Amino acid sequence: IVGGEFTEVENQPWFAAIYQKNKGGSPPSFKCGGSLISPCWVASAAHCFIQLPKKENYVVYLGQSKESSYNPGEMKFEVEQLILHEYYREDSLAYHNDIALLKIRTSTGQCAQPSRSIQTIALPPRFTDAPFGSDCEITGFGKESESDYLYPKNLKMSVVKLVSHEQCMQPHYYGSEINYKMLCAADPEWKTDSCKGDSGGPLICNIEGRPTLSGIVSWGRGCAEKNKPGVYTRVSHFLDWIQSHIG
Amino acid sequence: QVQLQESGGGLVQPGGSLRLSCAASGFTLGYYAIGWFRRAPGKEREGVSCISSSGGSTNYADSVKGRFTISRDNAKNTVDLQMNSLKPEDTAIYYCAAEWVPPGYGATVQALCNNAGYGMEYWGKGTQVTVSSAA
Ligand SMILES: *C[C@@](*)(O)[C@H](CCCNC(N)=[NH2+])NC(=O)CNC(=O)[C@@H](N)CCC(=O)O
Repeated sequence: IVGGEFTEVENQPWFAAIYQKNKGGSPPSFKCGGSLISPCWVASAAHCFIQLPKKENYVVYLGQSKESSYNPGEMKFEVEQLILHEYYREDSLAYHNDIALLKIRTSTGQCAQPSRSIQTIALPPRFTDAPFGSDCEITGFGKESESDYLYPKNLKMSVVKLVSHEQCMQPHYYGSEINYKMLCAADPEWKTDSCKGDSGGPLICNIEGRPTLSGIVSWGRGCAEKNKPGVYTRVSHFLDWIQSHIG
Repeated sequence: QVQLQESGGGLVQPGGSLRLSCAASGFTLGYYAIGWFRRAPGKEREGVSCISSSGGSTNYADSVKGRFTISRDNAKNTVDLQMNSLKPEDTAIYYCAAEWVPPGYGATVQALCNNAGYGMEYWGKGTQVTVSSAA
């Protein structure tokens, strides 16, 4: 996340940190963000897993907070199912169907048990989005500049505004590389944005006064670049897909 | 190729002292938080004492406060547990366990230790500590 503030407990308790395992007793490497949509299910971006789409390579952590005491029995999860969208494609600049579902369980086989620091996030009604210009909040451990290589140490959150497709599909923006299964969002002052390492993390907009996973961090030319909003998987157009993989 | 191995087990008179050591091979133990857990013949596994990777945070079960002392050496790839004023109640199999604590949590290793060690990544096979008048 570029610009914005560092977060605490209960601020994004649906947030999931997704790590890739290293061989040997080497600690895993942070790979992507995610959102707890069900006690057993995390939604994230497919592009995060396309190189190594086997579930054994990942481990998910929940309830991150500076006031949360790490408990591996309840906060660490193996991935028992990793599902990428079957029509995920990489285009010239955009990703298509950039979404993935991770079924998680603890070492004793439980799903996520709610707490002050672990909550699910509600999905939008079908094809329903907050109006353009709405304030949504983004969250992650991604770079704090584009030009940086460093990932931050603690959880960050920021506020971006929804940008209409008409404005986003202007040629000096993204032109025809934005379709309606995507959602653009940016800082009107172009100083805050999500960046490398935020993919799969949430875009939380208020649907009728209720926090809602509207987007999943997917791509963008640069980070916080003028005329270049962050692009997000539009969750409202994937509800059937999602609920077809759960039930 | 990851291996954890405890050592130091034996039979000691009540009130006596005993030191355990956990050695690692195949990986760098210094990146890991380490917990000493024990299982008594009747009970289930409980956290005795834990220490964070840098050695800055420790936790002790109430049963052993002021009697047991955990420490570590990340140059020698070990974690020690000094046990003083031993009581018969301490008689158990003592396991060493290692877990990588991700960033973004509290500095404490309290929850790592209070929860009977469920979820800890790596385990040693354990060493026997027996406290009895038979010694
Ligand atoms: C994979 C996912 O974590 C990132 C998220 C980047 C968010 N984009 C913006 N504008 N906030 N998505 C990608 O890496 C997809 N590819 C790109 O964004 C590249 N055009 C830029 C690569 C880079 O800057 O690291």
